[PDB]
Amino acid sequence: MREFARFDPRKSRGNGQKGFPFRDAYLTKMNEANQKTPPPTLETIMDRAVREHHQHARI
Amino acid sequence: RRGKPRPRAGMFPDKYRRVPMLLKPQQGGQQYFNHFLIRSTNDRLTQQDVDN
Amino acid sequence: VSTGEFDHPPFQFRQRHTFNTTPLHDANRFGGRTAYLREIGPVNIKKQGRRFKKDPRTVQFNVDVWCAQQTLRKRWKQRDWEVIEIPFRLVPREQQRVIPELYTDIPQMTDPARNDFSNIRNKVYDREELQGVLFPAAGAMLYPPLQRVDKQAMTLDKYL
Amino acid sequence: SHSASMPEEWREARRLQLVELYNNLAMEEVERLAPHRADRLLKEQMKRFRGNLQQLGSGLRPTVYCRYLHTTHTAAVLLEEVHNFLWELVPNDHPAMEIPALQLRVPFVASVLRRPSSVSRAEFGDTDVCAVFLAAAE
Amino acid sequence: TTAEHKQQDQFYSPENQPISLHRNNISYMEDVGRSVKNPTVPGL
Amino acid sequence: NTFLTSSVATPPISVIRTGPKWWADPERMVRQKLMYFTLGVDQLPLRRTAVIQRDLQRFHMCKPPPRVGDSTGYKRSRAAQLNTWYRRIQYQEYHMQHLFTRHVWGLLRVYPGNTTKIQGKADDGYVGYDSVPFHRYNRAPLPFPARELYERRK
Amino acid sequence: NNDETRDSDAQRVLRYALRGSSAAQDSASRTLWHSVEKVADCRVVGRYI
Amino acid sequence: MQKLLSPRTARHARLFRLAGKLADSGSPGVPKSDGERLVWVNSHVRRDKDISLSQEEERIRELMMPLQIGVRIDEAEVDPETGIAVGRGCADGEKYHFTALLRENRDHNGIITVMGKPLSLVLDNKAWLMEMVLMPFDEANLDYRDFDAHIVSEGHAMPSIANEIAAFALRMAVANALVKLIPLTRIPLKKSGLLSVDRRRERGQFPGYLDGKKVKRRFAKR
RNA sequence: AAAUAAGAAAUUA
Repeated sequence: MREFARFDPRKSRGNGQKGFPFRDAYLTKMNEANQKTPPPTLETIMDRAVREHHQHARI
Repeated sequence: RRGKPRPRAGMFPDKYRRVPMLLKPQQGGQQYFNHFLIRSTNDRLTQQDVDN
Repeated sequence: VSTGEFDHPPFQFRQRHTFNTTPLHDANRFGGRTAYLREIGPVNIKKQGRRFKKDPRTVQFNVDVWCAQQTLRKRWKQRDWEVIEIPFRLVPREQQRVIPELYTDIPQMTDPARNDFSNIRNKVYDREELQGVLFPAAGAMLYPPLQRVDKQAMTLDKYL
Repeated sequence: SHSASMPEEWREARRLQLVELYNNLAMEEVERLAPHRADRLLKEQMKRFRGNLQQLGSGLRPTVYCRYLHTTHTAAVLLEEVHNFLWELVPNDHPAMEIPALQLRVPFVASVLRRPSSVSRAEFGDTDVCAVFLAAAE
Repeated sequence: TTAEHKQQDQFYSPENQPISLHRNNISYMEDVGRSVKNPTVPGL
Repeated sequence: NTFLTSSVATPPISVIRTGPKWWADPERMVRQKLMYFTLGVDQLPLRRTAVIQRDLQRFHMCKPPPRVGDSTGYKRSRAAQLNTWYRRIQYQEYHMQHLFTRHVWGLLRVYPGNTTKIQGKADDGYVGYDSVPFHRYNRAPLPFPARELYERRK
Repeated sequence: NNDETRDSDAQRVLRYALRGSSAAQDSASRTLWHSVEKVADCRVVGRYI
Repeated sequence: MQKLLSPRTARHARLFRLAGKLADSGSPGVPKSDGERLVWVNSHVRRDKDISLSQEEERIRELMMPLQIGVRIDEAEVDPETGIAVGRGCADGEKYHFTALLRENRDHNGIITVMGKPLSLVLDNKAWLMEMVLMPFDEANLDYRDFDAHIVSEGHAMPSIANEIAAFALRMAVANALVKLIPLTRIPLKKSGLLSVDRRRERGQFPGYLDGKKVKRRFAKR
C-alpha cells in the first residue's frame, strides 16, 4: 500500500517486476465502474439522523 | 484386508483426530449470550414484583 | 471464475448410470464431444480397443483443446468491433501517444489527467464519430449522427 | 461522607466530581440496557443512581432523562419516569396533586426553580424541565 | 461479579451452557400417532 | 431430459446414507424445493428431511453420548426407534421426489431415462435406443425409431 | 383522529400557550418570561388554525 | 376523491421536518426535492411499523415454542494510514491460503470481494458457503455493513473456489483480520472456534494405490 | 478395496 501511494508510471521504466504497481490497487483504479461510489443509503442516513437529533445519542 | 477380516471400527485411530476440540461441535451463537443474560436478569426482577 | 468443468475424470472401475454417477464418456460431458473419446460396449481387452482413448495424458490434452475452443469462441462472440488501421494524424487525442505492445509494459491508462483511467487497449470507438475520417469520399454522412441524452433535462426520472 | 475534617472547597470539589461521575455512569448504563428491551432492570438501575445522587444533594441531570425517555417502550414507564424526574427536584413533603387516572402524585415544582428577579432565556429552571416534558411528548 | 468473569466467562462453552456435545441427538420431534406392529413385510 | 440410458437402481437406504454428499447436498435439495414450490404445493417432507440432515451435519464430528449398561435395553431400543423414524421420514421424501419428478416430466413432454415409468404415459417402462434391442423387462422387441409418448406439436 | 374532541383540545393547549403557565397567581416572573420568548409563537398559532 | 401527499400523522410531520433540516446542512445523499423527501418519510415510518410487527410476532411465538488466563487479548495491529488489518486462512495445508484485508466503511455500505470479484459471484450464489463468511461478523456482534473486505488467494489457484473447504479457509481469514482490527472481539471468536485451524490434507499421491491415494490393488490367494 | 478433507456410530481380550 505504501509503495502504491508513491507510485508514478514514469519511474517504472527500466525496472523489471519492481516497476509494476501493486496489483489490486492499480487494477481497482483502472476499473471505471468502481469510479462511482454510492451515497450512504436513505435508510442509513435517516437512522443516524434520528438517533443524533431526535434521541440525543450519536451512532 | 487380504483374505483376512476387517478390523473393528475402534481399532483405527480417531477419524477426526486432526480437527481441534473447539470445532467439534462449534459453539456458535455467541452473539446471543449477553442478550439472554440480560433477559433472564430482567425476568427475575419481574418475578419479585409478583411475590412482594 | 467459471463453474464449468476443465478436467477429464480419472479412469477407475467402470462407472455406470446411477443416482449421483454417470458413465465416463457419457454424452452429457464436454457438450457431447466425448463421442470422440468413446469405445462403445463391453470391450474385449486382449483383442480390441483404441489405446489413446484410455490414456490419461492424451485424453486430457484433447479436452484441453476443446476448452480452449470454447473460450476463444466466446471471446470472439464478445467483440463488437473491427480493428481499423488509421494514420496517426486523424486519430483522437488519446491515441496520439506511444502505445507499448501487448504484455510489454504495465497495463496502460488512457488519460489520467482527464480523470479517465481505463485500458487504452480495450477502449472502443464509435463508427459514427470516426465517420469523417473513415469515409471521406462519400460527401453526405452515411451514418446519421448519434443522438445523445441531456442529463440536465427535466425528464420522468427527475420526478418532473 | 466519612470526611467532615477537610476544607469545604475540597468537599465541594469532590462532590461535584462525584455527581459528574454518577451521571456519566447512568447515561452509559442506559445505552447499555436499552437495545435489549430490559425495561424493569433499567428502571431499577436508575432507581439506584437517583437514590445515590439525592444523598449527594443533586439529581440525574435533565440530559440523561431525555436520553432515557427516548428509549422507553411501555407508556406506563414513560409517565412514571417523568413523574420521578419531577419528584427529584423537590423534597418529599412538598405540595402535590393526585392524578387518579395514573394513580400518581405530581409535585408542584415552580416554587423551587431558579428565577432571575437584560435577562436571557437560560436563567429559568423552566427551560430545563420543559426539555424533559418535550422529550416525553416526542 | 468480577469484571474479569464478565469479560471472559460470559460466553457459551463446554463449561457454561454447551450446545449438545454429542452425536445422534434428537433433531426433530413431532406429536404423532404410533404405527402398527411390524408394518414392514418380510421379503425375498 | 438429457440422460437417457439404462440405469442401475440403488435401494433407498443406501441413497440416503450418502448424507451431505448427495441426498442432502444443499444444491440438490434446493432445486427439489423449487419444483414443489412452483407446482404450488408445500414441501413438508423436504423440510423435515432438511431439518434432520442439517442437524446430522452439525454434530457429525462428535462422539456419541456415553452408554451405561442396562438389562432392559430400553435405551438401545429408543435410539433404534428414533433412528428408524428418521429413516422413514426420509423414505417418504425420496418417494416424493421420484414421484413428482416423473409427473412433471409427463407434463413437460420429457422422455425419461431407459426403463422408467411415467404414470399416465408409459406404464411399463419407457425405452428407446437401448444398447439391447428388446425392452429389457418385458422381453418384447423395440421399434425403430424410438417410441413417442407425446403428440407432435411443440 | 377524534373529531368530537380535538377542537376542545387545540383550544386547551392554546389557552396554556397564551397564559404561559398554569400557576394560579400571576407573577412578575411569568411576565419576564413572556418578554424573553414567545410562547404563542407562529408555530403554535399556525398549527392551531 | 384524491389522497393528500402532505404528511398524514404527527410522526410523518416530525420526520419530514428532520429530512428538511438534513437537506439544508447539505449532507451527502440527502434528497434535494420535496417529493423524494415525502417518499422517504412515508417509507421510513412504514419500516418502523414493520419492525414493531416483527417484535410482536416474536413475543407471541416465544410462548408456543416446543421446548487462570482466559483468552489472549492483544492490541490492534492496523495500518495507521489506510486503517487496514490483515488475517490469513488455510485449509488443506496447501490448497487454500487466503488473506483478508479488512477495513472499516463509514458510509455503512460495506462489501466483500474475493480476488477482485464480488463474493456472490465467487462462491456461486450458494448460500451455505457465503454464510460461513458472514459468521465472524455475527459472533463478534457486528454489522457486516460497517466493513469492507477484500480476500486474496495465495494458494493453488482454481477457476472455481466454490466448495465448503475453501469457504472454511475464507471464514478463517476474515475472522483473523477482524481480530487484528477489534482486539476484544477475539474472545467470542476464539470460543466459537473460528480462529481454530484444522490440519487435514488429502493423502499424498502414491503409485502403490490404484486411484493414486487410498485404494490398494487386487489380492488373490496364491 | 476403504474409517487419513472429509461427512458411516454401539455385541473387547
